[PDB]
Amino acid sequence: GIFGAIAGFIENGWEGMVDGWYGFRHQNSEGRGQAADLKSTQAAIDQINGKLNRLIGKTNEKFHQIEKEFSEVEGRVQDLEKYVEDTKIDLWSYNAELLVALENQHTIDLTDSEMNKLFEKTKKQLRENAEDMGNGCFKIYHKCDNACIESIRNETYDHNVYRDEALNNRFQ
Amino acid sequence: GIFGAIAGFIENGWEGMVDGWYGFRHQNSEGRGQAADLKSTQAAIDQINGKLNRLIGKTNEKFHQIEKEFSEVEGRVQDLEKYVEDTKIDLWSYNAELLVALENQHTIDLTDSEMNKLFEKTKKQLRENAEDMGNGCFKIYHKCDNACIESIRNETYDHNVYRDEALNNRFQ
Amino acid sequence: GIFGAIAGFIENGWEGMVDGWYGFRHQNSEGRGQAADLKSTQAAIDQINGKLNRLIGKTNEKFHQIEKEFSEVEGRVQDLEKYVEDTKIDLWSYNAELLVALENQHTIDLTDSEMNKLFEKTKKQLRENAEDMGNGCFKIYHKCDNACIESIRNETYDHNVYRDEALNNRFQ
Amino acid sequence: IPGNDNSTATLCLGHHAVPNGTIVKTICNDRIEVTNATELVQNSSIGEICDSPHQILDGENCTLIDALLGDPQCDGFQNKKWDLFVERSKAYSNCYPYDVPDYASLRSLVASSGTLEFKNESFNWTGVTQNGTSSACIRGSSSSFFSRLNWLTHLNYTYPALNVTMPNKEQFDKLYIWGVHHPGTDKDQIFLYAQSSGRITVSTKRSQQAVIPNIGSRPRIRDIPSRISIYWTIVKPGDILLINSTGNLIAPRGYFKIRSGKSSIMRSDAPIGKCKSECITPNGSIPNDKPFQNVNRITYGACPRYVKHSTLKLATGMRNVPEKQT
Amino acid sequence: GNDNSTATLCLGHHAVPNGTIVKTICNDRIEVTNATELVQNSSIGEICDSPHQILDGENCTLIDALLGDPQCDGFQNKKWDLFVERSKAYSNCYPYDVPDYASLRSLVASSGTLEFKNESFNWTGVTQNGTSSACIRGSSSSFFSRLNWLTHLNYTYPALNVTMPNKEQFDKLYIWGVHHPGTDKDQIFLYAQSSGRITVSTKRSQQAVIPNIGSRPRIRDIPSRISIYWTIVKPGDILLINSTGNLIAPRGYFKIRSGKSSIMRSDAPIGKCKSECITPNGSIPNDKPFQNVNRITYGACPRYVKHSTLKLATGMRNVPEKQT
Amino acid sequence: IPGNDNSTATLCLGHHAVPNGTIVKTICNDRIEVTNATELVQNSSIGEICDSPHQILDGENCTLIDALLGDPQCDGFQNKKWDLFVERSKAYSNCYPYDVPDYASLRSLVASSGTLEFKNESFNWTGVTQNGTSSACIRGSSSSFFSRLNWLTHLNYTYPALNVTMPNKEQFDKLYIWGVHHPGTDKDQIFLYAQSSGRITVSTKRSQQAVIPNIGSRPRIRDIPSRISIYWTIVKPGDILLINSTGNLIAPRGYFKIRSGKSSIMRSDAPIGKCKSECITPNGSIPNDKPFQNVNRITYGACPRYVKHSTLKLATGMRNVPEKQ
Ligand SMILES: *[C@@H]1O[C@H](CO)[C@@H](O[C@@H]2O[C@H](CO)[C@@H](O[C@@H]3O[C@H](CO)[C@@H](O)[C@H](O)[C@@H]3O)[C@H](O)[C@H]2NC(C)=O)[C@H](O)[C@H]1NC(C)=O
Ligand SMILES: *[C@@H]1O[C@H](CO)[C@@H](O[C@@H]2O[C@H](CO)[C@@H](O[C@@H]3O[C@H](CO)[C@@H](O)[C@H](O)[C@@H]3O)[C@H](O)[C@H]2NC(C)=O)[C@H](O)[C@H]1NC(C)=O
Ligand SMILES: *[C@@H]1O[C@H](CO)[C@@H](O[C@@H]2O[C@H](CO)[C@@H](O[C@@H]3O[C@H](CO)[C@@H](O)[C@H](O)[C@@H]3O)[C@H](O)[C@H]2NC(C)=O)[C@H](O)[C@H]1NC(C)=O
Ligand SMILES: *[C@@H]1O[C@H](CO)[C@@H](O[C@@H]2O[C@H](CO)[C@@H](O[C@@H]3O[C@H](CO)[C@@H](O)[C@H](O)[C@@H]3O)[C@H](O)[C@H]2NC(C)=O)[C@H](O)[C@H]1NC(C)=O
Ligand SMILES: *[C@@H]1O[C@H](CO)[C@@H](O[C@@H]2O[C@H](CO)[C@@H](O[C@@H]3O[C@H](CO)[C@@H](O)[C@H](O)[C@@H]3O)[C@H](O)[C@H]2NC(C)=O)[C@H](O)[C@H]1NC(C)=O
Ligand SMILES: *[C@@H]1O[C@H](CO)[C@@H](O[C@@H]2O[C@H](CO)[C@@H](O[C@@H]3O[C@H](CO)[C@@H](O)[C@H](O)[C@@H]3O)[C@H](O)[C@H]2NC(C)=O)[C@H](O)[C@H]1NC(C)=O
Ligand SMILES: *[C@@H]1O[C@H](CO)[C@@H](O[C@@H]2O[C@H](CO)[C@@H](O[C@@H]3O[C@H](CO)[C@@H](O)[C@H](O)[C@@H]3O)[C@H](O)[C@H]2NC(C)=O)[C@H](O)[C@H]1NC(C)=O
Ligand SMILES: *[C@@H]1O[C@H](CO)[C@@H](O[C@@H]2O[C@H](CO)[C@@H](O[C@@H]3O[C@H](CO)[C@@H](O)[C@H](O)[C@@H]3O)[C@H](O)[C@H]2NC(C)=O)[C@H](O)[C@H]1NC(C)=O
Ligand SMILES: *[C@@H]1O[C@H](CO)[C@@H](O[C@@H]2O[C@H](CO)[C@@H](O)[C@H](O)[C@H]2NC(C)=O)[C@H](O)[C@H]1NC(C)=O
Ligand SMILES: *[C@@H]1O[C@H](CO)[C@@H](O[C@@H]2O[C@H](CO)[C@@H](O)[C@H](O)[C@H]2NC(C)=O)[C@H](O)[C@H]1NC(C)=O
Ligand SMILES: *[C@@H]1O[C@H](CO)[C@@H](O[C@@H]2O[C@H](CO)[C@@H](O)[C@H](O)[C@H]2NC(C)=O)[C@H](O)[C@H]1NC(C)=O
Ligand SMILES: *[C@@H]1O[C@H](CO)[C@@H](O[C@@H]2O[C@H](CO)[C@@H](O)[C@H](O)[C@H]2NC(C)=O)[C@H](O)[C@H]1NC(C)=O
Ligand SMILES: *[C@@H]1O[C@H](CO)[C@@H](O)[C@H](O)[C@H]1NC(C)=O
Ligand SMILES: *[C@@H]1O[C@H](CO)[C@@H](O)[C@H](O)[C@H]1NC(C)=O
Ligand SMILES: *[C@@H]1O[C@H](CO)[C@@H](O)[C@H](O)[C@H]1NC(C)=O
Ligand SMILES: *[C@@H]1O[C@H](CO)[C@@H](O)[C@H](O)[C@H]1NC(C)=O
Ligand SMILES: *[C@@H]1O[C@H](CO)[C@@H](O)[C@H](O)[C@H]1NC(C)=O
Ligand SMILES: *[C@@H]1O[C@H](CO)[C@@H](O)[C@H](O)[C@H]1NC(C)=O
Ligand SMILES: *[C@@H]1O[C@H](CO)[C@@H](O)[C@H](O)[C@H]1NC(C)=O
Ligand SMILES: *[C@@H]1O[C@H](CO)[C@@H](O)[C@H](O)[C@H]1NC(C)=O
Ligand SMILES: *[C@@H]1O[C@H](CO)[C@@H](O)[C@H](O)[C@H]1NC(C)=O
Repeated sequence: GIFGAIAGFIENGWEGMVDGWYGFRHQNSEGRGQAADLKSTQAAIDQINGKLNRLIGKTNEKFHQIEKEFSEVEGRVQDLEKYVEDTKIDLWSYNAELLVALENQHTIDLTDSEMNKLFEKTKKQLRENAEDMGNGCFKIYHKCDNACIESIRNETYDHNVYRDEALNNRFQ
Repeated sequence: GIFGAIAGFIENGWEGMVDGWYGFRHQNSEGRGQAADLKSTQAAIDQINGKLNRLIGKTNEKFHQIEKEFSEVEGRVQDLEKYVEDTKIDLWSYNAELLVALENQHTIDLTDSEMNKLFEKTKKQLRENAEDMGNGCFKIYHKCDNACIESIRNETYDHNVYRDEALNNRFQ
Repeated sequence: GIFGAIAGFIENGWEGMVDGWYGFRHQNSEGRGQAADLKSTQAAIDQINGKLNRLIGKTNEKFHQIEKEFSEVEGRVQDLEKYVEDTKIDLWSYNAELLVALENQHTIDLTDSEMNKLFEKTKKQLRENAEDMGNGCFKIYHKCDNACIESIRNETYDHNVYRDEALNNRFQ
Repeated sequence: IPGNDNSTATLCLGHHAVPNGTIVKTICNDRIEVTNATELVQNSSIGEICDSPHQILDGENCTLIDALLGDPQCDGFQNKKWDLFVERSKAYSNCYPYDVPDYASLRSLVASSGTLEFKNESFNWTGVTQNGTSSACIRGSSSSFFSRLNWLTHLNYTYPALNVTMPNKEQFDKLYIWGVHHPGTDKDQIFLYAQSSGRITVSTKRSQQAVIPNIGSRPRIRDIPSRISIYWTIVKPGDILLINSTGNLIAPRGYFKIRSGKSSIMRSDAPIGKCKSECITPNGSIPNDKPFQNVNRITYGACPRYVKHSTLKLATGMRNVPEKQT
Repeated sequence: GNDNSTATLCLGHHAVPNGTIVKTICNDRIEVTNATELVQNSSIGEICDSPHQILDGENCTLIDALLGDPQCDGFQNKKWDLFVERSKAYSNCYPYDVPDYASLRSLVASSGTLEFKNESFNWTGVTQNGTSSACIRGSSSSFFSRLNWLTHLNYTYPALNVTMPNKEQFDKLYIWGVHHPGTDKDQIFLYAQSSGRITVSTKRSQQAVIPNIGSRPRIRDIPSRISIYWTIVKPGDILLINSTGNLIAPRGYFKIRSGKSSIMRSDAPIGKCKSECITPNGSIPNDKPFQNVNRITYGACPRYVKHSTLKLATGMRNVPEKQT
Repeated sequence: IPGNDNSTATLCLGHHAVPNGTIVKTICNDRIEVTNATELVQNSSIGEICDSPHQILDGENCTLIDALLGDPQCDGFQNKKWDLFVERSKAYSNCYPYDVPDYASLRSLVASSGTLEFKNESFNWTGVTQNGTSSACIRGSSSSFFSRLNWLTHLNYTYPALNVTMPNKEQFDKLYIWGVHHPGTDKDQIFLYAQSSGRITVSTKRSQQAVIPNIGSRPRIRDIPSRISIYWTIVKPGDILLINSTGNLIAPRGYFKIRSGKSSIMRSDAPIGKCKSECITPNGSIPNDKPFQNVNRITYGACPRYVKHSTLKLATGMRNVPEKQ
């Protein structure tokens, strides 16, 4: 949304992937080597658990309160006790609304930042050997046998050994 | 988060083009042309209508509030009704100041990211046939006319036909 | 949120900076000269100055309040006195803990985005004669002396003067 | 070849900008210029109170309590219903002075009923003079009393101890308004009741409302020394009402219907206009579309929340450059 | 077959077709891949008894158990953490009505104890253990177990001047009443005088009750009525009673101490589980930070809101399947 | 290496860092090191109340009601104006025992006025002997009574029916304080008033108060069993005050002027010192720069709102790198 990762960046979701939140999928002569990156996922699961721990498991200690239901009518004293409880409810009802609305907008922006980081960190490894083709997919312009996907996920890619062949094929 | 939009790649843009909030300005051989992107504007409009509809038209109905004006001094009861009167308004006044402060910041940051999203989407469609000037202008580096504008946006763009032109002009 | 996270992609900074919040470092035959900048301070200190302006210096005053401590027990009139006081404190405590959570998360994201904001600005100025080194550094591929680094801080740099010598060593 | 050399069109950008924008405050800064903004607080009133959605009963220099007791200047208020009762500041009573402990309590609960359906109830009244008349309280250019009360004096020269009751057999609860007379001197005590001492014990199956009629001299209002103290009792559909007297009793002529409703009461002096609006303030009726208000803190209906802040701008655009100053 | 130069790499995020609606600022109908409920809209239907002690109402009112009603004799010397009162409770004994019923109910509920010790007042010239035909215990007449009903001894009434000073380091509570006879003959038959006046005093505060004579609506073939008052005796003070006629003699004191005990009104039965929060609808789990079953609660309980539900997003934007 | 340096210039970026970190709680990553943080709650007090704004009036073994009735110990509070009356737990009354109905009403009404501008006015007392004297109370090493009250005693063996009027000719409110005597013995009442019965009525054109004394035996405090219940009336301008009573009337000496202002009442034990501050608490005084506090809920003046929290921190910087890998 904020980073524009939904409207035209990926353009679709994946339904068959239930073993991870972020993954790498590629197509070549070998096969579909789908794999997941648990390091970026650990940031999201640690954040959402910490937010819940501030909310769940927290109780407020209240023992004695004023009477709320009355079977007999009384003067201004009855009207004040009925009014003061309603003011507590309305303030707590509205504070509950912002305790839901604000964090829902926050968690949408935060998940797109992880997607934006994952998209941008691939560009850092491939300085000039990768350009997006308009649907969230990068073209590599050299061979990507099984050693490539191990380097990308582990962030151990070295561009020096693949520099000469990639630039030669793309230009001339 | 601002992203350096107003003080960066704008440089005191024109006040005109009242058709849309965002658009493109070009100066080709024939002359000048303007075109407002209606899709990006409608995305921000739905956000504002979502914010307004939360507050407007959703008032709460109250009937028999307590007396809030006394022409004569009274004892313990008057000091209690006046106090709950004062502390209720102070909570809402701080609540109202807190409400409009976050929404205005959220509105400004979202609109800045919308211009960044259009900035990103344009440069994704151009692999190496573009070069940013640094103030909101894109160097085309190839021949272009009015046939560009209809093709660049509405899912009918081809980049391979104009690829050969930029290699000769940019590096020589 | 997060943005570059100032950890990972970039690393530990310099602890000796006592005259600024941001700086630059260059490597050449002259030295390792480092200095701060006042350009980013104007967009930075205005946030903190505006943050404490609404809190410090603006306080609602009170003149008369209800009695909150009782040395003797009474009936329903005393129980309502303690009930309205507990509700007032608890709501203010809930707003105070939530407000410092929202402001600090907003403050962290902005100062993390400021480093990311300037990273794109340097990349836009250095169009094709410089490449990202990956570890939070810019690779220049050509000589850039002390007169050269002045144009970077002035945000006015010409690429045509050094385009020829940088391009030949970039591809080789 | 006008210098373009067929190189670039530069594909530059733009934005919407207004040179007369508004100032909107936020977390980061309180002096940010925005292209367009709107106000969430309505600080204006039409000066008139409208009554299209809710039925409003004009005070006409009559408050609620004297309408409940029936002063001769409030004769038109018999058997009328309201959704909101307005009271004028210039209200006055032209009859005998009435006092009541917890005056705001009876004012609040009668207003919440929202009706004045009063039904006359038969009683015995044997050996006691009924239909009391009084000179200073004039109705129709003639001596009279409150419409909903009945001043009881002695018959001949005897005042038998009244032991009367009136069971309730209906579903709706009954509301009674009965007063106790406090004569100025002991001469008035003998002349009107032929008995020096007296006391009233009124009891139901759930509550007792006994009161002693203390005698004394008060400052004169319209040249009388006496005062009247009003008390109210409410009878459930199960139990009954019992009245015992030995002097200084002003028994009611019936019962008042009480029911839950949306009615209320407020003090105002603005005139009544003709429009459609769900909110009523003592200043006047205001539109309720805005979420916040600062017109007044007294509300009825769907009025917005009262905020101390005067202006609350909400941004509807983007940041605007100062223009031609860079 | 695919060429080696046609290598591509794509990125994305997972999605589930079973999306749920989550209300937020942007739109009220945005689908999220997963969400959890933040409010508790359901209850078990009964009150568990394990973290706190709950004393069953058993068709008894708290004031009735305080005075010692014959139908409610099983509540003697019992302590509670949360008293419950049944909505169908009724009493068939001497009719009573107190000034400030909400006051006397609340203060004894705060202490939560009914510890009692017998004090021997110095009575003389009067009779004790006064009984009435309205209340039946063991096929015989009786009265409240904690109030001593005073009648006449011979055709005389002594000038009472009796006191009971306190020297212990805790606060007492003397439940003393006043009796309102129905007829003047009953006034003569019980005290043999025209009228009576009662005044009690401590070092700090004093009370004075003037009983009234008159007919009242008949309840169980008796028109008499009793009104019960109370007083608090601090250490170092003294309670002095001077009265003649219509006096209800207290039989002792009720211990008062600060605590977490309270009172609630419900009709649900009891249960056995580890839940802590108690509502009249029943016990509810505390994992939800909000609840809407009722605004009346006891113990560690979440806040009350009027909203039906509150959905919080725990995932990214959920794109539903492909375009088709 | 000078050889490699010829065409390998580098430009890196970094941010400010500090070796000592501060933990700031927020919605995500509650244990995060922050370069610089500012406190939001002030929990430290000097322990003495500052005097430099509006003057505070010390208790000095005296309370507000005792200063109102004119106790011999409270003679220093005659027509003294304040904006904050402070009370002490060591204050006690030894002149004569008294009790009032609705103590919170009269305590707040006098404290809200904050003025004791007493103005003695003439009356028409006939047939009675004023200025009652009790040996229990000592004023200036001599037996006396309350300075602002009149304990009416009989003349010869006759007590007339008092009917006194008191019109108002000025446009401000007046507070009249009248009490009723409750003797402890039947012999005492017949000796002082020569009448077993007794009834006191005070009436205005808006409200009336009427009470009767309750004769009976009461516990002795400082060799006296009798009591006086204190009652107060408010007379609006244009109203006529009428008092009709037969015995046991504690006649007022005058009236107390009532003003509307910021005067209130507090109870504490902190001493008074010479210092400058705007907020006053029972525990002392604190600066009002911070918008939150946790020291005490009862406050007077410009004070921050009470918060049930140990401390609150606000991050004023970026996340700190853990340093050295
Ligand atoms: C107790 O004292 C009060 C206050 O003085 C007495 O009230 C006053 O009574 C006199 C005699 O009736 C009133 O004077 C009369 O007033 C009107 C004027 O139009 C008229 O009827 C007569 O010409 C005569 O002047 C006087 O107004 C009244 N004072 C007030 C303030 O109303 C009261 O009578 C005394 N009580 C007893 C039992 O005597
Ligand atoms: C409640 O109603 C009963 C109805 O019986 C009242 O009892 C009656 O009260 C009157 C006085 O109000 C008694 O009369 C008195 O009797 C003797 C002998 O004559 C003497 O003390 C007096 O001279 C006077 O006449 C009467 O006997 C008594 N009973 C009956 C059967 O009539 C009772 O007073 C009422 N209570 C109140 C507060 O009004
Ligand atoms: C959507 O997210 C929620 C949490 O926000 C998931 O609910 C949680 O799901 C886990 C799955 O392991 C539950 O743990 C298991 O629950 C039961 C009962 O204890 C039992 O099978 C296991 O012992 C284990 O603990 C967990 O209780 C549950 N949390 C709550 C609060 O219900 C939910 O599964 C997610 N939805 C999907 C479709 O993944
Ligand atoms: C003053 O009026 C009250 C209210 O009417 C009288 O109380 C009523 O007295 C009658 C006669 O004693 C009672 O009727 C009796 O009730 C029972 C029914 O089991 C039984 O003893 C007799 O068969 C007879 O019907 C009646 O219940 C009672 N209460 C009511 C509410 O009517 C009172 O007697 C009157 N006082 C005087 C002094 O006349
Ligand atoms: C407080 O207690 C005292 C006693 O300590 C009570 O005084 C007593 O009052 C009664 C009348 O209520 C007196 O009886 C009368 O005495 C004389 C004897 O010549 C005569 O007038 C009558 O024939 C009658 O018998 C009694 O003597 C008196 N006691 C003493 C010791 O003086 C007082 O009434 C009590 N007050 C209350 C409110 O209970
Ligand atoms: C952490 O940041 C805070 C601000 O959030 C720094 O507080 C700074 O403290 C100084 C010294 O008190 C302030 O200087 C002030 O200047 C004038 C003239 O003297 C006057 O208003 C005060 O007397 C005071 O001296 C300064 O404004 C304030 N803020 C800033 C932004 O510098 C604090 O020093 C920082 N901590 C560290 C360890 O750097
Ligand atoms: C009702 O009983 C109470 C409690 O016993 C009586 O109060 C007590 O009255 C006696 C009267 O002799 C007081 O004793 C005297 O005290 C002082 C001590 O300095 C002195 O004047 C005498 O030497 C004598 O000892 C006693 O202090 C007092 N006790 C209390 C706690 O106040 C009360 O008098 C009785 N009332 C009636 C009407 O009989
Ligand atoms: C209110 O004040 C009036 C006077 O302003 C009081 O009325 C008067 O009361 C006295 C007794 O206190 C009466 O005197 C008695 O009159 C007859 C005939 O002589 C007889 O019973 C006695 O021998 C005695 O003298 C007097 O007549 C009466 N009226 C007047 C006009 O003076 C009234 O008592 C006061 N009320 C209260 C509650 O204080
Ligand atoms: C600022 O924007 C608001 C809406 O956010 C505009 O107000 C609308 O004006 C149109 C007519 O032009 C009406 O139909 C709408 O009902 C208005 N909406 C609201 C919420 O009032 C307003 O005109 C804009 N102002 C400027 C100066 O451009
Ligand atoms: C609405 O009426 C209220 C009073 O009910 C006005 O508030 C007062 O206005 C007067 C002047 O008319 C000021 O002296 C007071 O200070 C105001 N406030 C209070 C609390 O009394 C209010 O101005 C009226 N509003 C409009 C829009 O006319
Ligand atoms: C929880 O209990 C409350 C209190 O009894 C219920 O609220 C009442 O429900 C009855 C059902 O007949 C309605 O007639 C009333 O109008 C409700 N309100 C009041 C104030 O009495 C509530 O429904 C119960 N909730 C659940 C989930 O069982
Ligand atoms: C302020 O003074 C009071 C009174 O001496 C201190 O007393 C505490 O009062 C609270 C309730 O208000 C109790 O829970 C504590 O047990 C009391 N004692 C202590 C030692 O805290 C109070 O501490 C003082 N507050 C400060 C911040 O110093
Ligand atoms: C520009 O750079 C020069 C050095 O080349 C420096 O002295 C100057 O301060 C910079 N800024 C401006 C605004 O000239
Ligand atoms: C008071 O109201 C009555 C009844 O409507 C009316 O006749 C009378 O003129 C009003 N009085 C004034 C002074 O307006
Ligand atoms: C009214 O009371 C008298 C006297 O007690 C009695 O005779 C008569 O029957 C009563 N009348 C009615 C209608 O109740
Ligand atoms: C009226 O009272 C007089 C008093 O003298 C008495 O003689 C007469 O009989 C009474 N008449 C009636 C009808 O009660
Ligand atoms: C009232 O409670 C008692 C004690 O448990 C029981 O014996 C009796 O049956 C109950 N009464 C009714 C009507 O349920
Ligand atoms: C009880 O009081 C009497 C006098 O009424 C006295 O003689 C007796 O000693 C007292 N008894 C006790 C146990 O104090
Ligand atoms: C704070 O910094 C000092 C100075 O570098 C260092 O010695 C000390 O260990 C640091 N404290 C902590 C807790 O790391
Ligand atoms: C007091 O009032 C009486 C009323 O008879 C009058 O004669 C007398 O002069 C008055 N005294 C004073 C001092 O005003
Ligand atoms: C005092 O009263 C007595 C009562 O007998 C009377 O004889 C005497 O004259 C009175 N004295 C004076 C001075 O009024």
